[PDB]
Amino acid sequence: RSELTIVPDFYPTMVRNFNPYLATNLRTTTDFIYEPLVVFNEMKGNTPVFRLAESYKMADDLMSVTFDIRKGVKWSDGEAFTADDVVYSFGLLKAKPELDQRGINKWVTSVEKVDEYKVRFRLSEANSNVPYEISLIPIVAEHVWKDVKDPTTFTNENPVGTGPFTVIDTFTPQLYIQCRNPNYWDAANLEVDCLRVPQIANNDQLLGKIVNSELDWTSSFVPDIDRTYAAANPNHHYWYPAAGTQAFMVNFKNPDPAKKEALDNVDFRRAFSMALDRQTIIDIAFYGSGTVNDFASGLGYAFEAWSDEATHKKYKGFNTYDVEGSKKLLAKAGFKDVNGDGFVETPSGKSFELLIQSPNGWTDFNNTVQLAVEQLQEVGIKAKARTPEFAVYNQAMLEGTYDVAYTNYFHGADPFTYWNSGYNSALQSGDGMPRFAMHYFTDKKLDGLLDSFYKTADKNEQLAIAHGIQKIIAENQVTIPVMSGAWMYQYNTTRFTGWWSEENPKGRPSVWAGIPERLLHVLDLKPVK
Ligand SMILES: [Mg+2]
Repeated sequence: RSELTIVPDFYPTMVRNFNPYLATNLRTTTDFIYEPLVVFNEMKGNTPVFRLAESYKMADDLMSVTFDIRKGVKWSDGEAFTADDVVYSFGLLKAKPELDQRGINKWVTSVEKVDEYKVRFRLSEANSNVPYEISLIPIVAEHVWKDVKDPTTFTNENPVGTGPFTVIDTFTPQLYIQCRNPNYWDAANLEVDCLRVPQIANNDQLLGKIVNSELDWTSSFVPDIDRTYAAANPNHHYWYPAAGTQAFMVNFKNPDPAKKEALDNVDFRRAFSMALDRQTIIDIAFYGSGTVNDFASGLGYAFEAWSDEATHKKYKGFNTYDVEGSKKLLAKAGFKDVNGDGFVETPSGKSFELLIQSPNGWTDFNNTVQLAVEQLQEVGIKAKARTPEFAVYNQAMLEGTYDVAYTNYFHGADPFTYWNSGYNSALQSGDGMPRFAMHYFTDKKLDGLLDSFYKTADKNEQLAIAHGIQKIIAENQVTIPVMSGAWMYQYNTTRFTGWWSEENPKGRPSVWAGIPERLLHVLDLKPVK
């Protein structure tokens, strides 16, 4: 039989827990045991890939959504998968909200069995993103769990599942083996017979195994990866596609008129952006785990499927390392070294220095700021690194006293989480607001576009909305995007082929729990033997 050796997580020892609703479970439970209704391929525009459902449709008013269940799907014990399972599972999370790890109860007010193979979700808000959120919620077997005395402690050690790997073939403290569902609805597509899951205590133990070609699918940091791993074996590969954006935010409402003269000037923001060497920041501060973000809108290569490439290309030159271009733009904009001290003054002739902050102890951010300070000095922009404690860094943004700040941003499946949290002016005021929108650039058309993004279920309309957002942010160079993080991923072609890669970039490739596309990925693999 073909065994695929995977490492979704580290453990000090294997504890047999396949309850998909508990934080303490094994990280091969979701997707591989409990298959979703739909897997959203987030890298491909968040396009739905229909699995246990064959379709869904939102109501015209976006207040409900129906899913058509695929007929002929079996649980691993042979019983039919039906709407009863979906209704049961959402009812369990409503009754036991400690099992609702994602807070789906906020969005779904009720779930209706329309017929044996159709379920209707009634929603608390007109919101076309709720199908995506629904897709993340594990669906368990009503005919089993109805008999479970306490689902919040149930370890589910003999799981009955819909997904590809439900058979607990081997379970020991050091290793478990999870073998193919003998009733799998998509069995013809599944060529891997079992997941082999070794107990690995830490990243150093993983390193020794991966360089010896003992693993197939991993998602860990590998030091010196090209020399020690990738170049060492023609079967050793990796692919680190772009994840979440990180950027310098500038304070458009800086109280200091000299600093405001610089920061509230689009040519200055573009020159600041051209001074940065993003790839060197990624290589030094982030150990190589990232991708340059050269989108003026911050969209990033994670969401290239959403990009208007005309807009990206028009402003990409302002977000590329270009020392001579940076100096030329500063001069054209009137930022000239008038006193000869090596640094540019504002067009009105005022000296200024930008205080660039990141949180104390966040070493990767701290090193990014220091690198940026040196890069900015090369074009004549006077900057100093500051490392206040997080509460002070955050307060300076909430109160609008900071100059420039380096920050990351929330992760989302589409560009809305980044663009809304990072730019909606409604998030610049109020009790409890986080830092992410506190550049104090305001555009009410931008706000309206964001507020409309999930008020349509038409993807062509959403793409048009995204393109309008992208244009507004890019043409104003609102922030200075630096980099995108990495979906960490290494793969071995010794025993299997079909892997996703830069040459075959079919989706997010990581093996982590929480990556629904790992189900699609394992269905593309083929044993060499
Ligand atoms: Mg000067």
